[PDB]
Amino acid sequence: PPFRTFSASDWGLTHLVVHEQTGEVYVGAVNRIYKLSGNLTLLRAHVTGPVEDNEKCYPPPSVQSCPHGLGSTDNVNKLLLLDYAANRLLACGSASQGICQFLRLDDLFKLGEPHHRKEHYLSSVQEAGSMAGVLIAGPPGQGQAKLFVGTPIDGKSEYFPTLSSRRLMANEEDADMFGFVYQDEFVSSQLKIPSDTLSKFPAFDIYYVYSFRSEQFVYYLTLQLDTQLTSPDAAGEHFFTSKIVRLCVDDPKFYSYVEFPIGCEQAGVEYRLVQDAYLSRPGRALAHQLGLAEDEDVLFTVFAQGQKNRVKPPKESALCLFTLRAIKEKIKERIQSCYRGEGKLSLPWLLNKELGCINSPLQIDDDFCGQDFNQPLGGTVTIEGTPLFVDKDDGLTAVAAYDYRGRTVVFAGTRSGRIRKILVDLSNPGGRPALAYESVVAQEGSPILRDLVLSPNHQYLYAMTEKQVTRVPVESCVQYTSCELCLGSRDPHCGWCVLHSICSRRDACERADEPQRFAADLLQCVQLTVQPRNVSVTMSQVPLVLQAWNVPDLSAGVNCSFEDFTESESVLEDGRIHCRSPSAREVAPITRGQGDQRVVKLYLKSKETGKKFASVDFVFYNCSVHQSCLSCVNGSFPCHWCKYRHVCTHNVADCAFLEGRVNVSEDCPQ
Ligand SMILES: *[C@@H]1O[C@H](CO)[C@@H](O)[C@H](O)[C@H]1NC(C)=O
Ligand SMILES: *[C@@H]1O[C@H](CO)[C@@H](O)[C@H](O)[C@H]1NC(C)=O
Repeated sequence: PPFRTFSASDWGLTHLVVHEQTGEVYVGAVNRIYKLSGNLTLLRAHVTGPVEDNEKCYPPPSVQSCPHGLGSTDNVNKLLLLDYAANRLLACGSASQGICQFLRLDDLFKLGEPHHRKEHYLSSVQEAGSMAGVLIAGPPGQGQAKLFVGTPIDGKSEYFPTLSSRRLMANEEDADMFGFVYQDEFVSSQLKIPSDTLSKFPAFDIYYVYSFRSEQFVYYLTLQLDTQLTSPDAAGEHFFTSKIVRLCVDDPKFYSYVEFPIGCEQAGVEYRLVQDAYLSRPGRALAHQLGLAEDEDVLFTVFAQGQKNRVKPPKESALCLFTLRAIKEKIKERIQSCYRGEGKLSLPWLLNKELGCINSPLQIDDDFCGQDFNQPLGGTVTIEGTPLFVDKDDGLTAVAAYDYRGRTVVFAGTRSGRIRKILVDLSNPGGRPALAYESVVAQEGSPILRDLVLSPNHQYLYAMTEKQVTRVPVESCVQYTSCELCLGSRDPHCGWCVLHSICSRRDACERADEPQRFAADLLQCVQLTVQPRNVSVTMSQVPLVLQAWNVPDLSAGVNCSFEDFTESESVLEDGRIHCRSPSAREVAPITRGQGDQRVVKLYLKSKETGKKFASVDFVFYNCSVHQSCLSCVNGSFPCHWCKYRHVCTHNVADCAFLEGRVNVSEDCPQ
């Protein structure tokens, strides 16, 4: 069937998110904020630009006068999140130093847009995709909600923090919105880049890709400019280095900060340029394969080769895997290694002067949220990842995943606009851990954007490009017509509903829990055999006996349908299906014309469904047309040559005399 489509205006899209319950689709974009419905039908929208502003205006002209001017410029939506507790939506733009609006859920009514404080502004960058974060509501009923936000600052370190823990009041008009959850004379739930570090390398910055809540913490995948591999001259050879970061939800002074490099390799190829990430529960399959508990989560990642460029990395990309276990371990290992006095905190950009690790007798837990020394703590060894798939022709751009009845499925967007469906398994008799079993095309010629989430019923995945969104069905099982290639494609959702003769999902096959109703393994397609397989046109209604294999309890009833000429009703005994061959009256127009023999499909039509599902080849033949003694005998099937009548027939009473019976080729006359 065709692809559900939603085009865009004259500009471009940036962010999407789905209400976990209503399945509605909120879409962030330049100047606009579209809200769609379950089938990508355009609903409500909300306009936010262009506005009169200059990037050089701190504060924006809408609060205090500015020299250097202004001019109408586009307001790119950089971040977009849902506040389920307060039933609203936060869409942060790039205009007027990046204020944020609060659109009420059910009509996008501008509930507020606080735009007059210093900490009401977030960043003056014009690029999108560099901001990310999550919300954390406190105890319900008690109107506070925390919100952890990271963004680049383009060297404007006095104005905007690069990472904070601001507050969310229930009343949007309030001026305490977006205020830091802990404020004192020196440390705040903040993290400004030192004016020193920008003095070494001018436009150093932290770009923030993904962010997810896990246990009682929040993690970020950042990408910073390398303080080592880059000379102070900021020409165009500047290299970058990807690093994870982690905080506590309950850490007001921001002592728990921690930062480890990430990457992976396969066949000696380096991958250290992060692109996208998705936090998923791995499903019972990959869980027991990896040793993880049923509540422990996993993070899929996408790294580009090398450390250069970044604004347009090279195509070669890899889909690597990091376990939440191995990360809580490398953390409790670097902060256990510190609270022992070994090494030193190693954040060359945040600390400048190499403070050393301090000894301490405190014994670290899994839930240790830092103390006033040995923080913020750096990363010494680059965390290495497990490669699942590499592609060199058509680059990878986005990722997502989920589980199906144990199995672990990975969806990956491409720069060409396709979305490959990946199955990950380590015990595959190939060694290799991932197979690209499909390549749906959502829109040729447009890179997929990194936002790529499923509907609540996990049935569809909304795939957004710059130009349009495309509701692609996960279970695209219908395209396959026969058991032989429905299960041979290796789609984990697809099995063959044997009695309905269709390739579909498991719960869509009626009564599929009873034995022999759904088809799992390739060596289990329906098989039918006939005794006898061949009969001469001279015979009529001879009783056949058929043995069907891998079929359910057919006591519901089954018919013998000879293509579309007869519909004999059958009887069932033990494991065999008895029914009658056609009468030669039915057979007559069938062989009228063909010549030597004709094969016909013996189907099994079930009474429960009414549709034919099992096939087997059945053959008729007519010994008459054969002209010589060798034409008769050497034919495969049992034909008798009547040497005295000079004809070829079946039933030997047809010969001139018995002694005219010629069965074998050697009894031919010369
Ligand atoms: C989408 O669903 C709504 C639900 O009422 C329906 O009115 C609308 O016609 C549908 N549009 C498309 C294109 O499927
Ligand atoms: C015809 O059918 C009989 C019984 O099913 C089988 O033994 C024989 O080998 C078959 N021969 C041909 C030529 O199909």
